Amino acid sequence: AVKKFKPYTPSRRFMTVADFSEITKTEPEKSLVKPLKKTGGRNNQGRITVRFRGGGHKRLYRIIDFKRWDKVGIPAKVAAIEYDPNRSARIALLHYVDGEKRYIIAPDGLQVGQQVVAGPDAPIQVGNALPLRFIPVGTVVHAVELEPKKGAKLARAAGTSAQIQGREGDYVILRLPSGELRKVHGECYATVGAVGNADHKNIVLGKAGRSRWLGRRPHVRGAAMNPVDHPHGGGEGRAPRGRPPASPWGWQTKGLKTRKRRKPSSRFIIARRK
Amino acid sequence: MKRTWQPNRRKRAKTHGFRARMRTPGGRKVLKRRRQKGRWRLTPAVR
RNA sequence: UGGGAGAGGGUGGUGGAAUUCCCGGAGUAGCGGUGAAAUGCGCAGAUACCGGGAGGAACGCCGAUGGCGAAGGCAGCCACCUGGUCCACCCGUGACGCUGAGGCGCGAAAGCGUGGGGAGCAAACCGGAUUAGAUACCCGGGUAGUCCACGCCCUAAACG
RNA sequence: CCGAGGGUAGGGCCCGUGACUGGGGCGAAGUCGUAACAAGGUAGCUGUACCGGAAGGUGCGGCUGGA
RNA sequence: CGGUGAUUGGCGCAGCCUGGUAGCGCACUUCGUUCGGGACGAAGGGGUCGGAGGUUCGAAUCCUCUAUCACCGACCA
RNA sequence: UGGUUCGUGGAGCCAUGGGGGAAUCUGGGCGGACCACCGCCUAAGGCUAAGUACUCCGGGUGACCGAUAGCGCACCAGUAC
RNA sequence: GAGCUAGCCCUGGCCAGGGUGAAGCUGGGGUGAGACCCAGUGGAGGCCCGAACCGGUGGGGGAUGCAAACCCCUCGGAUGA
RNA sequence: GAAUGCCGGCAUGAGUAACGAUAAAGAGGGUGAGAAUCCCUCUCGCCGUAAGCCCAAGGGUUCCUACGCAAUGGUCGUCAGCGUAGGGUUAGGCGGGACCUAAGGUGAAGCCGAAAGGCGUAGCCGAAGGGCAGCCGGUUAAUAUUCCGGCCCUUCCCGCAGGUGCGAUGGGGGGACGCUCUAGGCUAGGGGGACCGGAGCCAUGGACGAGCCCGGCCAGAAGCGCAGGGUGGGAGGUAGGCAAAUCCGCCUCCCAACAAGCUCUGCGUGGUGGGGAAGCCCGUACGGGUGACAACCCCCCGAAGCCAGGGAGCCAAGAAAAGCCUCUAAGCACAACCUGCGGGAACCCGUACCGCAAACCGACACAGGUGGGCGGGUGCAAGAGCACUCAGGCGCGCGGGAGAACCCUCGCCAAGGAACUCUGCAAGUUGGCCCCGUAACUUCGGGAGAAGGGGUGCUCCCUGGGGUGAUGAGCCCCGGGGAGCCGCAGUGAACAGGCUCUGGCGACUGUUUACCAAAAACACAGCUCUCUGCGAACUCGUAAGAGGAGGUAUAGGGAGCGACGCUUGCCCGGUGCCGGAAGGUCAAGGGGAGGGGUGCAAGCCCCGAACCGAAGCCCCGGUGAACGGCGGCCGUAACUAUAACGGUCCUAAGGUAGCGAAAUUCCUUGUCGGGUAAGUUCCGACCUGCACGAAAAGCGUAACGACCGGAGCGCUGUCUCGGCGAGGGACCCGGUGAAAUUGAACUGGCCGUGAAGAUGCGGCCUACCCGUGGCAGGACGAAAAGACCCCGUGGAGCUUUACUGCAGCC
RNA sequence: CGAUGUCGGCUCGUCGCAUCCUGGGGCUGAAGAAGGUCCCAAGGGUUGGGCUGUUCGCCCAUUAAAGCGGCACGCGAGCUG
Ligand SMILES: [Mg+2]
Ligand SMILES: [Mg+2]
Ligand SMILES: [Mg+2]
Ligand SMILES: [Mg+2]
Ligand SMILES: [Mg+2]
Ligand SMILES: [Mg+2]
Ligand SMILES: [Mg+2]
Ligand SMILES: [Mg+2]
Ligand SMILES: [Mg+2]
Ligand SMILES: [Mg+2]
Ligand SMILES: [Mg+2]
Ligand SMILES: [Mg+2]
Ligand SMILES: [Mg+2]
Ligand SMILES: [Mg+2]
Ligand SMILES: [Mg+2]
Ligand SMILES: [Mg+2]
Ligand SMILES: [Mg+2]
Ligand SMILES: [Mg+2]
Ligand SMILES: [Mg+2]
Ligand SMILES: [Mg+2]
Ligand SMILES: [Mg+2]
Ligand SMILES: [Mg+2]
Ligand SMILES: [Mg+2]
Ligand SMILES: [Mg+2]
Ligand SMILES: [Mg+2]
Ligand SMILES: [Mg+2]
Ligand SMILES: [Mg+2]
Ligand SMILES: [Mg+2]
Ligand SMILES: [Mg+2]
Ligand SMILES: [Mg+2]
Ligand SMILES: [Mg+2]
Ligand SMILES: [Mg+2]
Ligand SMILES: [Mg+2]
Ligand SMILES: [Mg+2]
Ligand SMILES: [Mg+2]
Ligand SMILES: [Mg+2]
Ligand SMILES: [Mg+2]
Ligand SMILES: [Mg+2]
Ligand SMILES: [Mg+2]
Ligand SMILES: [Mg+2]
Ligand SMILES: [Mg+2]
Ligand SMILES: [Mg+2]
Ligand SMILES: [Mg+2]
Ligand SMILES: [Mg+2]
Ligand SMILES: [Mg+2]
Ligand SMILES: [Mg+2]
Ligand SMILES: [Mg+2]
Ligand SMILES: [Mg+2]
Ligand SMILES: [Mg+2]
Ligand SMILES: [Mg+2]
Ligand SMILES: [Mg+2]
Ligand SMILES: [Mg+2]
Ligand SMILES: [Mg+2]
Ligand SMILES: [Mg+2]
Ligand SMILES: [Mg+2]
Ligand SMILES: [Mg+2]
Ligand SMILES: [Mg+2]
Ligand SMILES: [Mg+2]
Ligand SMILES: [Mg+2]
Ligand SMILES: [Mg+2]
Ligand SMILES: [Mg+2]
Ligand SMILES: [Mg+2]
Ligand SMILES: [Mg+2]
Ligand SMILES: [Mg+2]
Ligand SMILES: [Mg+2]
Ligand SMILES: [Mg+2]
Ligand SMILES: [Mg+2]
Ligand SMILES: [Mg+2]
Ligand SMILES: [Mg+2]
Ligand SMILES: [Mg+2]
Ligand SMILES: [Mg+2]
Ligand SMILES: [Mg+2]
Ligand SMILES: [Mg+2]
Ligand SMILES: [Mg+2]
Ligand SMILES: [Mg+2]
Ligand SMILES: [Mg+2]
Ligand SMILES: [Mg+2]
Ligand SMILES: [Mg+2]
Ligand SMILES: [Mg+2]
Ligand SMILES: [Mg+2]
Ligand SMILES: [Mg+2]
Ligand SMILES: [Mg+2]
Ligand SMILES: [Mg+2]
Ligand SMILES: [Mg+2]
Ligand SMILES: [Mg+2]
Ligand SMILES: [Mg+2]
Ligand SMILES: [Mg+2]
Ligand SMILES: [Mg+2]
Ligand SMILES: [Mg+2]
Ligand SMILES: [Mg+2]
Ligand SMILES: [Mg+2]
Ligand SMILES: [Mg+2]
Ligand SMILES: [Mg+2]
Ligand SMILES: [Mg+2]
Ligand SMILES: [Mg+2]
Ligand SMILES: [Mg+2]
Ligand SMILES: [Mg+2]
Ligand SMILES: [Mg+2]
Ligand SMILES: [Mg+2]
Ligand SMILES: [Mg+2]
Ligand SMILES: [Mg+2]
Ligand SMILES: [Mg+2]
Ligand SMILES: [Mg+2]
Ligand SMILES: [Mg+2]
Ligand SMILES: [Mg+2]
Ligand SMILES: [Mg+2]
Ligand SMILES: [Mg+2]
Ligand SMILES: [Mg+2]
Ligand SMILES: [Mg+2]
Ligand SMILES: [Mg+2]
Ligand SMILES: [Mg+2]
Ligand SMILES: [Mg+2]
Ligand SMILES: [Mg+2]
Ligand SMILES: [Mg+2]
Ligand SMILES: [Mg+2]
Ligand SMILES: [Mg+2]
Ligand SMILES: [Mg+2]
Ligand SMILES: [Mg+2]
Ligand SMILES: [Mg+2]
Ligand SMILES: [Mg+2]
Ligand SMILES: [Mg+2]
Ligand SMILES: [Mg+2]
Ligand SMILES: [Mg+2]
Ligand SMILES: [Mg+2]
Ligand SMILES: [Mg+2]
Ligand SMILES: [Mg+2]
Ligand SMILES: [Mg+2]
Ligand SMILES: [Mg+2]
Ligand SMILES: [Mg+2]
Ligand SMILES: [Mg+2]
Ligand SMILES: [Mg+2]
Ligand SMILES: [Mg+2]
Ligand SMILES: [Mg+2]
Ligand SMILES: [Mg+2]
Ligand SMILES: [Mg+2]
Ligand SMILES: [Mg+2]
Ligand SMILES: [Mg+2]
Ligand SMILES: [Mg+2]
Ligand SMILES: [Mg+2]
Ligand SMILES: [Mg+2]
Ligand SMILES: [Mg+2]
Ligand SMILES: [Mg+2]
Ligand SMILES: [Mg+2]
Ligand SMILES: [Mg+2]
Ligand SMILES: [Mg+2]
Ligand SMILES: [Mg+2]
Ligand SMILES: [Mg+2]
Ligand SMILES: [Mg+2]
Ligand SMILES: [Mg+2]
Ligand SMILES: [Mg+2]
Ligand SMILES: [Mg+2]
Ligand SMILES: [Mg+2]
Ligand SMILES: [Mg+2]
Ligand SMILES: [Mg+2]
Ligand SMILES: [Mg+2]
Ligand SMILES: [Mg+2]
Ligand SMILES: [Mg+2]
Ligand SMILES: [Mg+2]
Ligand SMILES: [Mg+2]
Ligand SMILES: [Mg+2]
Ligand SMILES: [Mg+2]
Ligand SMILES: [Mg+2]
Ligand SMILES: [Mg+2]
Ligand SMILES: [Mg+2]
Ligand SMILES: [Mg+2]
Ligand SMILES: [Mg+2]
Ligand SMILES: [Mg+2]
Ligand SMILES: [Mg+2]
Ligand SMILES: [Mg+2]
Ligand SMILES: [Mg+2]
Ligand SMILES: [Mg+2]
Ligand SMILES: [Mg+2]
Ligand SMILES: [Mg+2]
Ligand SMILES: [Mg+2]
Ligand SMILES: [Mg+2]
Ligand SMILES: [Mg+2]
Ligand SMILES: [Mg+2]
Ligand SMILES: [Mg+2]
Ligand SMILES: [Mg+2]
Ligand SMILES: [Mg+2]
Ligand SMILES: [Mg+2]
Ligand SMILES: [Mg+2]
Ligand SMILES: [Mg+2]
Ligand SMILES: [Mg+2]
Ligand SMILES: [Mg+2]
Ligand SMILES: [Mg+2]
Ligand SMILES: [Mg+2]
Ligand SMILES: [Mg+2]
Ligand SMILES: [Mg+2]
Ligand SMILES: [Mg+2]
Ligand SMILES: [Mg+2]
Ligand SMILES: [Mg+2]
Ligand SMILES: [Mg+2]
Ligand SMILES: [Mg+2]
Ligand SMILES: [Mg+2]
Ligand SMILES: [Mg+2]
Ligand SMILES: [Mg+2]
Ligand SMILES: [Mg+2]
Repeated sequence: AVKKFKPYTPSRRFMTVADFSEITKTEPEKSLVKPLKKTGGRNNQGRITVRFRGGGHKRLYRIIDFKRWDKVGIPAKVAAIEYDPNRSARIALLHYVDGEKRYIIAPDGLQVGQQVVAGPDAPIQVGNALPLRFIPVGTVVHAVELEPKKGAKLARAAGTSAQIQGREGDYVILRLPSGELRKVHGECYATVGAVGNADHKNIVLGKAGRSRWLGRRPHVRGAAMNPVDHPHGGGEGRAPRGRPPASPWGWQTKGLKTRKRRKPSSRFIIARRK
Repeated sequence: MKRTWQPNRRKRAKTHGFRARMRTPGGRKVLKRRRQKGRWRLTPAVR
């Protein structure tokens, strides 16, 4: 539904801004923010650990219920659907009959004024939380825990979904949005529906500075470097890379797998991504 | 044009002062070298 | 007003056979393929058989000189939404009609843009045989594409 | 004031011409191949897309101007 | 001007370091097929091994030196 | 692996990081791989003056210096700068 | 040693004056409904001209300099990375 | 006696260059031993979005005053930011602390590390942010929102008086927030006045005039008045706000839906308090009195400031805690809290002076650099621009003459207009506003200020809109029409684009080598490959821990290409990477056949073959937007020429599309065509591509460019080809007065010679001694122990299939 | 090599002559005019442009002629770059 521009300057001919038609509420709930301490890439040593991060706009952290068994049995009314700047996705404000307000992350086609409930009891319609052992097979789902009682850690970016493909033992088999097949325990909660704002893929930033507003600094190719700094750098000309292509720290970057082989999670993974 | 010394009493005392030596084990030895030489000022003099 | 048929169109959903792939069992020295062969696959355990799983596309018998649509075209099943149409009753309007330069909408397949999907098939490409030579016909692989949503493209032996 | 006309500047149309280039036609009886007419030795034609010295080949769908 | 390689049937090439032999493909040619020609099929010929010298019993083949042949380099001002 | 003169050497001995893992005098370590004989010590707890090193400090002396020397400073010097 | 400089974090401030006139609205036209077309309104932009401010393009001067990077003319950006 | 030796001293250049912005000086009178330089007066010039005021940082006695000039001052000095001495900085309300938290720092708990130390929740520190109670005048030589005067507020603590369950560092609300554009009403500020108050003035031809000139304000409680900001009120139910709540949050019927009502600001008015020019008289340098019993009135423009937490739009979605209100908890309810009154208590530090500069950072009284606020008036369309100029501050701490060359910075020029040159380098042309009009091309926005033109001043007449005003005058902002006037010229000065055609590269704004390169390099949106299932991969770190991320495949990391359009062909033999429970090989370890050393023997101790032994390598496949690569020789067609075609050798395969004398072409100024009188460059083609070619991307592309090339128009001192003029130097006089350099010097030319480029040697020639202004041919001139070359078993930085190790990973 | 700044252009010249022109001459297959060749002769003169960084060279339009060289391939304490 995404919003396009006339070319009245350069870099509005390709600029693209998302549709904010699902958004009802244009300032966040004051009791559910806390300030986001920017890092700039820098760790507790003060050193850059992630290059080319820094800059850009200020942000208050919308604190989100990812662990949704606090409130089993207790339904909730969708007040409002909001911007989160910390996220690809949109967020849903839930007024509870219990009186508390929370942010869940908003699934697609949730609308406003909807009764929505966690639990095992917990009917299978969109927004609701269940353990995976009670959700029917073939249903798409999101906000999935990986181990139980540990917090929603899977399938929560915009437009994403996982999908139940089977049950086997106490574990169910999930189709992850990478394409991975994966044994996830049955008591892991998961929140049914795809996530949406699925037009997030089709945003075109248009100009350089729109990357700076997200805090994305310029990225330097190592071919534009000197060989102190990079394996690729140097060479009195342009150079075809010398060598099999490579990080600043030496390891190759076309093809080299670096999953730890002896990781015990690999006993739970059936099929690597596609 | 802009030169190197652009002074500040907050910067001078919090960097070079007495209490900022006596955190680090290096700067405790600075005062040891400066007791032993005979320094009239162990630390840089700030108002 | 009351009836009737139909693959007429759009949306959502669903069922089975079969191909491919994966897993497990069992099982051997060959399988594919051709006009004949070869490339190829195969004791690193293939073809063939049983059981389990995933995914995509097309829906056999019904079924044809059948039906529907203005044309392109339309085929498993279910519901919803919807168009055209045929008969009867002779009730109402009462000449309201026919055609139609422009315009406007529809328009197989191939193709293009964006995102998804990708089982089988297969332009380009790669082998192997034929041949004087093969950029082809035959064989073995194989990418776009064929599928979906949206927007373009506007063509034909779009033929009765 | 208007004013034939001259001048400046910029556009529109047409004609001749132009290194080189593309296809067209006609030529001596040249070279290469055999595409089509007979089931033309892979039925032909067709819109499209791709490929090949070349006619043309193949994919998709269509047609009976073949069975 | 330096270096290291090649010259072999009409044509494009193998044959050597393991010193004696000279072969393949196309071509040419006699025959056979078709009405004629091409493809096919059967049979055949085809060489100063660029030339000069020695190492030995013996050189296309080993070593010198010439003449063409591509080919690399000719750098720092 | 370190120490020893010992650099893997015939490498003992003395400490050890890792693995195995005893005994109490008929017990155990050592005498330069090892074995036999013959000998010497009694590990896995600790303390212990003197004799030894140095000179911020006081004193004595000099084939030491005498203001470019002697401490960087004879002088308000780790100062001015 | 980050009181210069490079990057980032927290908290504040500055950018005279003019132009261009996007989207979106309102009314009219249009259609079965639209798409769409006119005005008017509106005030977008790593938009334009150009002081502060940030730079340092070309030339001249300066060269034991006013200055261990300067001065004059000219010039780039100037709501944004 | 030498070490470009060390230290100190003194010379040479040399009375030389320079005396620090070309904003500018002259006179009269004082003081004085001594005046261009100090004081006073007059005249002149300069700044005036500053070169004028107020803060902050920094500096730390520089402030004021009296007495002084040895040294500092680029001259002088009686002066000073200098020497001696004395004085000067006054706060409950300004700033900071007995208030709060931010990044960050520290850090009991707790984790880690050979030691030192490294993390780290709460808490604490941490401020130009939040919070908080003072405005205006007058005095000092030097301080004031600080002292005095007037008016007005805040905390505490103790008392009475009246109300309520009081009550926490705990719960809740609030504080509380972005960018851009803005409405209404105010204020600061400014313009005008026939009105008011004023010492005075009619000059030189005219004017006693609604004449000229100066000034017509400030603060100020309550209560009014005007704008505006915040908020709903009752009833129940309640399982959430980590105990409890009447609070908050969530439901459910009722009343307004409004600012009606409550508060809270801002602004006018306000008891009253103060100020009050120009001119004249003066006694100081700085000020005082009168003018004045001062007036203290009316219109107009009007903010970026105030009401403020206003409104609307947009995406990039925009601090925390305390103060404040409310709610309860223990405890307490003879308390405690709230309101009013009264009395009392209110601590520590800073305050002066400079502050775009002679007091700060630059060794200097240095043309450099330095954050925030006010920054008046007129005219130019506007403006913080430009010119002049109030207030205010200055003439920049050497002068006087002269009128050479030469230099710098300006002004003008006959005829020519690029002939100059590497290049129109530089300078010139153009230049603002209003109005006609505007091409190829295009991504439909642009190109566009395209280009090229016309107008611009003043007077008079008629006339249409607005804002404030009551629909009206006046005051202000915009227009139209007609007639005329003057000059060479009307944005009459200053500020203010030269244009066009075409090609290369990069899409574009942007970034970069501070201090020789701003670019075609970097970055960029965008495309692709690859890794990563979360205690993720990757990164720093021994570790703990942290970034990633309080993110989750539409996300994060690495790499390449770098908008967009059409595209990205063939080779997987070698390298890399990915996938293969076979086999070959492979260490410790297992295993012990067999043999050995000693013992009288039980024994003790050594080697040691089969065989079982991982990763890796070998091996088997895949993989190009992974490393990379993409042929050679013969013959053939109705003239030659060429080769669509064929033969053969080789490869892993033999460069397809599209470009091509190119940022790529050696031969080469290839050969044609265009431009030109003439074109090694440019443009368009041909292809014989030494040595293009597809993501180290290929070919194009509108727009953009302080990038690079070619051409033309306009215009010019660039040139033919120079000339004149102006000012700051150069020259002379007075004051102060360096420098690199220097073996010593009594330092000519030619021809020779000499270590081969002679003032110094030989022969000859020439030449009295010493200076000044100039020019650079020599002194192999100066400066830097060549920076190009080589040497040294010199050193660093980088690379790899060099060697050997380490981290890291398996 | 404890430094002798390099190509080309500008400005300024100066010298040699083995002379481009002008001057004087001998031979000519010199009729005349104009040439050719050689000798004597430097006194003076030896243009402006297009291309290229160019020296050189090729063109354009002229000329009486469009001379060759040396001077650190003269000349950067004279300039450019
Ligand atoms: Mg909060
Ligand atoms: Mg920290
Ligand atoms: Mg730290
Ligand atoms: Mg980059
Ligand atoms: Mg580089
Ligand atoms: Mg580095
Ligand atoms: Mg580094
Ligand atoms: Mg490297
Ligand atoms: Mg290169
Ligand atoms: Mg290479
Ligand atoms: Mg490289
Ligand atoms: Mg600081
Ligand atoms: Mg009827
Ligand atoms: Mg009728
Ligand atoms: Mg179609
Ligand atoms: Mg299709
Ligand atoms: Mg498609
Ligand atoms: Mg995409
Ligand atoms: Mg197939
Ligand atoms: Mg096939
Ligand atoms: Mg038909
Ligand atoms: Mg005319
Ligand atoms: Mg045929
Ligand atoms: Mg056929
Ligand atoms: Mg084909
Ligand atoms: Mg077909
Ligand atoms: Mg060199
Ligand atoms: Mg070299
Ligand atoms: Mg040792
Ligand atoms: Mg040892
Ligand atoms: Mg050794
Ligand atoms: Mg041990
Ligand atoms: Mg032992
Ligand atoms: Mg022993
Ligand atoms: Mg012994
Ligand atoms: Mg012993
Ligand atoms: Mg003991
Ligand atoms: Mg001494
Ligand atoms: Mg002495
Ligand atoms: Mg000394
Ligand atoms: Mg800093
Ligand atoms: Mg900094
Ligand atoms: Mg503007
Ligand atoms: Mg509009
Ligand atoms: Mg705007
Ligand atoms: Mg802009
Ligand atoms: Mg600008
Ligand atoms: Mg300002
Ligand atoms: Mg600056
Ligand atoms: Mg810069
Ligand atoms: Mg400059
Ligand atoms: Mg500009
Ligand atoms: Mg610009
Ligand atoms: Mg000496
Ligand atoms: Mg000596
Ligand atoms: Mg002297
Ligand atoms: Mg002199
Ligand atoms: Mg002089
Ligand atoms: Mg002088
Ligand atoms: Mg001066
Ligand atoms: Mg002035
Ligand atoms: Mg201070
Ligand atoms: Mg100071
Ligand atoms: Mg003093
Ligand atoms: Mg003073
Ligand atoms: Mg005095
Ligand atoms: Mg003095
Ligand atoms: Mg003096
Ligand atoms: Mg005196
Ligand atoms: Mg004093
Ligand atoms: Mg205060
Ligand atoms: Mg405190
Ligand atoms: Mg106290
Ligand atoms: Mg605190
Ligand atoms: Mg710490
Ligand atoms: Mg902390
Ligand atoms: Mg504060
Ligand atoms: Mg504050
Ligand atoms: Mg005052
Ligand atoms: Mg004062
Ligand atoms: Mg004060
Ligand atoms: Mg209470
Ligand atoms: Mg609170
Ligand atoms: Mg006023
Ligand atoms: Mg007034
Ligand atoms: Mg007035
Ligand atoms: Mg009056
Ligand atoms: Mg008179
Ligand atoms: Mg006022
Ligand atoms: Mg008042
Ligand atoms: Mg509670
Ligand atoms: Mg209201
Ligand atoms: Mg009041
Ligand atoms: Mg007065
Ligand atoms: Mg607001
Ligand atoms: Mg606190
Ligand atoms: Mg106290
Ligand atoms: Mg003060
Ligand atoms: Mg200032
Ligand atoms: Mg300095
Ligand atoms: Mg001065
Ligand atoms: Mg000073
Ligand atoms: Mg200064
Ligand atoms: Mg100073
Ligand atoms: Mg400034
Ligand atoms: Mg103003
Ligand atoms: Mg002004
Ligand atoms: Mg004005
Ligand atoms: Mg005027
Ligand atoms: Mg203006
Ligand atoms: Mg202002
Ligand atoms: Mg100005
Ligand atoms: Mg004045
Ligand atoms: Mg004149
Ligand atoms: Mg002239
Ligand atoms: Mg003239
Ligand atoms: Mg002209
Ligand atoms: Mg010239
Ligand atoms: Mg020229
Ligand atoms: Mg040129
Ligand atoms: Mg040029
Ligand atoms: Mg210029
Ligand atoms: Mg002009
Ligand atoms: Mg045109
Ligand atoms: Mg153009
Ligand atoms: Mg336009
Ligand atoms: Mg114009
Ligand atoms: Mg143009
Ligand atoms: Mg006039
Ligand atoms: Mg008003
Ligand atoms: Mg102008
Ligand atoms: Mg161009
Ligand atoms: Mg070019
Ligand atoms: Mg660019
Ligand atoms: Mg730029
Ligand atoms: Mg630079
Ligand atoms: Mg530098
Ligand atoms: Mg630039
Ligand atoms: Mg530069
Ligand atoms: Mg792209
Ligand atoms: Mg590590
Ligand atoms: Mg985090
Ligand atoms: Mg990624
Ligand atoms: Mg990435
Ligand atoms: Mg690149
Ligand atoms: Mg190919
Ligand atoms: Mg390969
Ligand atoms: Mg490979
Ligand atoms: Mg392979
Ligand atoms: Mg492997
Ligand atoms: Mg192995
Ligand atoms: Mg072993
Ligand atoms: Mg063993
Ligand atoms: Mg063993
Ligand atoms: Mg290998
Ligand atoms: Mg050319
Ligand atoms: Mg030509
Ligand atoms: Mg030409
Ligand atoms: Mg060309
Ligand atoms: Mg070419
Ligand atoms: Mg090339
Ligand atoms: Mg290339
Ligand atoms: Mg490729
Ligand atoms: Mg490539
Ligand atoms: Mg490129
Ligand atoms: Mg190109
Ligand atoms: Mg295009
Ligand atoms: Mg272009
Ligand atoms: Mg391009
Ligand atoms: Mg540029
Ligand atoms: Mg001139
Ligand atoms: Mg002159
Ligand atoms: Mg003059
Ligand atoms: Mg003098
Ligand atoms: Mg003499
Ligand atoms: Mg000589
Ligand atoms: Mg002599
Ligand atoms: Mg002599
Ligand atoms: Mg002289
Ligand atoms: Mg000289
Ligand atoms: Mg040297
Ligand atoms: Mg060596
Ligand atoms: Mg070495
Ligand atoms: Mg040398
Ligand atoms: Mg020398
Ligand atoms: Mg020298
Ligand atoms: Mg002669
Ligand atoms: Mg003659
Ligand atoms: Mg003659
Ligand atoms: Mg004659
Ligand atoms: Mg002569
Ligand atoms: Mg030359
Ligand atoms: Mg000469
Ligand atoms: Mg020379
Ligand atoms: Mg030169
Ligand atoms: Mg010279
Ligand atoms: Mg010289
Ligand atoms: Mg240059």
